[PDB]
Amino acid sequence: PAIVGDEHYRVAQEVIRILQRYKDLQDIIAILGIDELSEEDKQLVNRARRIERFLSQNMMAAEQFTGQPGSTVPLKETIEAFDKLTKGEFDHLPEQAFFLIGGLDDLAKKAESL
Amino acid sequence: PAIVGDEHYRVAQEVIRILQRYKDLQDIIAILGIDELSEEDKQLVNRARRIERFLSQNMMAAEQFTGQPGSTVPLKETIEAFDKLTKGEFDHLPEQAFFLIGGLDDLAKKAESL
Amino acid sequence: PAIVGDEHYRVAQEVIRILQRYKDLQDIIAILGIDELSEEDKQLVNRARRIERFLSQNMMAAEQFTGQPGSTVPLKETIEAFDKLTKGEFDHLPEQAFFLIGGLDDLAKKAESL
Amino acid sequence: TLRELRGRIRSAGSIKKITKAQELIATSRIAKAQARVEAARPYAAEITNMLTELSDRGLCGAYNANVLRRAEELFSLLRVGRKALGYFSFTGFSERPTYENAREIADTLVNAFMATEFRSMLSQTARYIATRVYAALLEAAASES
Amino acid sequence: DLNVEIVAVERELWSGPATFVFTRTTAGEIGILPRHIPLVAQLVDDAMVRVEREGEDDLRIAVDGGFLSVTEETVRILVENAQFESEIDADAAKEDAASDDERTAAWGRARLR
Amino acid sequence: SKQADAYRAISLLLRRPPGREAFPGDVFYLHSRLLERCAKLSDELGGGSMTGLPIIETKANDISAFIPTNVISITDGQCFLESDLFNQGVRPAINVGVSVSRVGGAAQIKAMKEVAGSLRLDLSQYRELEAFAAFASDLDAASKAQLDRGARLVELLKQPQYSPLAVEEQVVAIFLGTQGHLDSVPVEDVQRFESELLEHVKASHSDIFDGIRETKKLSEEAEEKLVSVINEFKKGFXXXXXXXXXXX
Repeated sequence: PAIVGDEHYRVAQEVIRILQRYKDLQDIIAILGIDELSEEDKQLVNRARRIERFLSQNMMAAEQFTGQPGSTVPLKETIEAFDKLTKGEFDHLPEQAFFLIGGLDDLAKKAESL
Repeated sequence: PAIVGDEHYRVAQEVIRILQRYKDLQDIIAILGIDELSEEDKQLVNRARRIERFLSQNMMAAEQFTGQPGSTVPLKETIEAFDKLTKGEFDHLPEQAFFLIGGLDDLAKKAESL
Repeated sequence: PAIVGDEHYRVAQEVIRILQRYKDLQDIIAILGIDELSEEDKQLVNRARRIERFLSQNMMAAEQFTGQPGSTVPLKETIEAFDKLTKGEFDHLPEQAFFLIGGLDDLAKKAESL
Repeated sequence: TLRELRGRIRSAGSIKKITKAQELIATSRIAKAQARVEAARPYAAEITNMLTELSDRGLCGAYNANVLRRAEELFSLLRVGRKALGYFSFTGFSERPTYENAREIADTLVNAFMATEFRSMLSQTARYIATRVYAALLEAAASES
Repeated sequence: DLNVEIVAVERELWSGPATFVFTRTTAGEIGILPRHIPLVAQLVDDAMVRVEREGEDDLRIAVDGGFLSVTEETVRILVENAQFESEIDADAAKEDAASDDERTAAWGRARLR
Repeated sequence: SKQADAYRAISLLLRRPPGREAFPGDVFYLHSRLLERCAKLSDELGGGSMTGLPIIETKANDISAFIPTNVISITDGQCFLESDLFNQGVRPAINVGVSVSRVGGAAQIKAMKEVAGSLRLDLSQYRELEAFAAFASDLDAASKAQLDRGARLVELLKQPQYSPLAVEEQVVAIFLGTQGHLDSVPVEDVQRFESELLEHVKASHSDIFDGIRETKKLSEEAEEKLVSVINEFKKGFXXXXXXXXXXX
């Protein structure tokens, strides 16, 4: 909290909490699935999966690999994005919308096409 | 049965049988739970858990650790106690009643407080 | 298909397909039976059982065991036999006719006696 | 460490048989469900001729999820079972239910007024009133298994 | 003759061609024989008799339900809870006459005996 | 296991190069020469015998270990004991699936060969079914009967310590279970039923035991005799748990 401020630290740890719980439930999800989990857990798993896919990003060096050009996301955009994801403002959007995107505008733009 | 008599041997093995079956079902209970087990198994698991917690006992040396003074349980008290547990005479009592107790009187005394 | 021709390969795999499906339905047949299976499956099970019993053969070494002398079946006889079984030309014949026989002539000869 | 891995093999190995068992137990209950519907259908047919002349257990995939989804959507647009009652809040119906089970609830529903479709094993889509309640219950019991 | 279908809500019992059938209804004691007018009638808590070409006429219970008849030679009987004498015995109906709702079902089972 | 460990110590002190699990090369050869000397001689050399019962101490039921695998490959079958089975109440705790006899029926009298010919098959089916047993009355009839039979067969195989039974007593006990004479009796009362039955046959019907000893087979007369003896005993037998049941 000293260097990178309280907000960044709060969001960073909150993201880790969600991803940690998701990893713990992997064993149960492997056999049974999402159905046997509780209402709260169901939502956490949904958010966790979307967070995992949002962490993916286009690389400037990887034009030959992917095809699309890379994207650079400022700190303010990053903090705000994961803030909205943790609160659950983008629960309506599909999983494919989060895959391989930089800014929040590109999420909404790809959401319409799908 | 030669040294310690038939009763002691019978109770000792019967306790081991219950705890063994409980350990076998740990893998199934971890995923599915208690719901999928049969009426008989449900009761065995309940008894097994209560037997595990009754085996716990206050130690005279461990006054600094626990807080409460230790308790010494004669052979006759021991045999009679596990006899009643296996038969299922203390099915009504809670799990916390069995935790860290010596005699049968102390079980019933703590049961009322809870 | 390169080393042994296309026909042999076709018949070999087709026999395996029938026996595989039969093995899959063992679990369902164990509880429910033949009744719940469809008209197609009923016939496949009938053929599968007959194929299993046709694969049995008299051994020259096993005169003391069985009683009857052994039989040697050429490649051409083998291919033609399983060809007719897969097509379902010997659907009328009983299950006992296929048990412990070499050539196709011996099948028909034993069929009359029963 | 082997100790951990050996225990996991034992765990998964045991669970496999449990899942495989409940798979084939559900395969039995579908046959009895359909057989019960075969008896119910011609009865309701004979009742309609006159009137014209005049889940508890889990481990059922997305059975409850699909039904509750359609329910929530229909209620929002326009305006029985422990699992369902639990969802709505935030029973003890047999696997092969008889009429005595759905007699009392049917009567009370009829008195109030006075005063999952089975397709395949994989595919399930979510006086006279008493028979309608029951006719649904069997089809629901089938869809569950 | 008419094809008399005794059906219960749980399962179909019988569908044999009987010569005639007798039972008590809310209106009266009706006797449905061949070439009868299309009629609708509710049944009361009482027994009924089914008479087949050969053999003795069996008698059966009907607590609730009705009775069907049409222009076509097809009699049908719908009962909520039917019982055939065979090996019932018990005579619980008499002891279950205390309760009024159970006396209803009892009165049906009692008259058959 | 300890003799192997002893030789390992000697070899390492003599500065012989170690191999797998710090054992010398000729640790297999050590056990080989020892066990092979156990044999059945020809008629020309008298026809004497020398049976061997070697023991190996596994660690966490590790059959795959070096020394176990060595001795397993030498001996003529193995009797694998399990901890889980022992604690669960199955004593002796012989795992049926893993344990084998390489000689087999050759080392059995005709009486035992007939009765315990398809005992192994029934129990192999039981273990396969066993999973379904918990879910009572959700199955058909055939599988239910196999589970009820199998469960009772397990109780017969259970045996108390320091109590060897004669061969004629064993065949009768197995014949009882396999034919389905214990199906009426509860599972928990099978052990006491067996004990009291043998006492009765020992006293009254010694001729049946004597017949098996001499002939080394169970006669059709003896079969019908046993059936009547069992039925009569069932009536007398007071069931410990709940009400009694003879036949249906």
